[PDB]
Amino acid sequence: MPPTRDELLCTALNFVGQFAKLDVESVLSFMSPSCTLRSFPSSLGKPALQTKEESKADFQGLKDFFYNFQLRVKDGAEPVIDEPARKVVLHIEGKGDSLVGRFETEYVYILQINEEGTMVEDFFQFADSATRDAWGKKIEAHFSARN
Amino acid sequence: PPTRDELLCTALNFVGQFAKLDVESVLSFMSPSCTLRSFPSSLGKPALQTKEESKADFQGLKDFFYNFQLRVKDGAEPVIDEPARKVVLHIEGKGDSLVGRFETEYVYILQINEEGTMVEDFFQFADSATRDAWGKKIEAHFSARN
Repeated sequence: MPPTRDELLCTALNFVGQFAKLDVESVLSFMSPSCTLRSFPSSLGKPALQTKEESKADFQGLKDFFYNFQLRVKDGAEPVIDEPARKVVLHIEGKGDSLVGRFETEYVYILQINEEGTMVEDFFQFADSATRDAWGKKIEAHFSARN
Repeated sequence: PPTRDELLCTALNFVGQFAKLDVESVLSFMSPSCTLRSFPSSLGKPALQTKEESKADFQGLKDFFYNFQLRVKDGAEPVIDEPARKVVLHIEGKGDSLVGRFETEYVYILQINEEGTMVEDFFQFADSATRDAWGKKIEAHFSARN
């Protein structure tokens, strides 16, 4: 039996809740081995697509640079669920206290769940590049100063 | 209720109106109650605005672009919540503008009315990367200005 609307939302929001653990592996453990990570908007030289293996560095950085961090569905933003496709669309806010101060960003996640309803097999994110890139610059200036 | 493909056709036709750069063709496929929700917050736009307030930004679009095209980005399957009458699309926008060649992209989430004919909620999440005076991203620092 295919996942129900409720089962799809459960797996998607369990995936989203793993980011706050800042432990690298809890997020990765909700991605199937063949999971495609897609990261938008497109930018020159940046790959749109990543393997699960390639994305582990990203979760390593979350751990290393944040005292705390949480992803949450924006209040009032009802999930959009394509039950046939096993897809959950979420308007997400990420907020945390980092090495270089407060970080508050947002995203659209589109999560495709596997047939079993247990893992994310396609992880689309559309990032708020203004805040992401600004924080990235602060991280670079911080490490450049530590030397 | 509106069908999957029925919601899809209405959504894609709404996206198709933007190239007209005439302000009114887009508004005419929105409902009088239709709201426009613009994200991310970093771009400084209201999280909520009226159809009337939005006519200003469509007039901006007309004045900014000589030509403009909105398309579903290649290979981006639409995401359709049939009971909610919502269509999620990954959109690319390209055109010749006052400051030159300009390209951007969005996620649209379009809620269609019960008749399956017009847009009742227009959610967009735009590319917020900083651009230089000619609309180019930092990675394009050395490319020709087109």
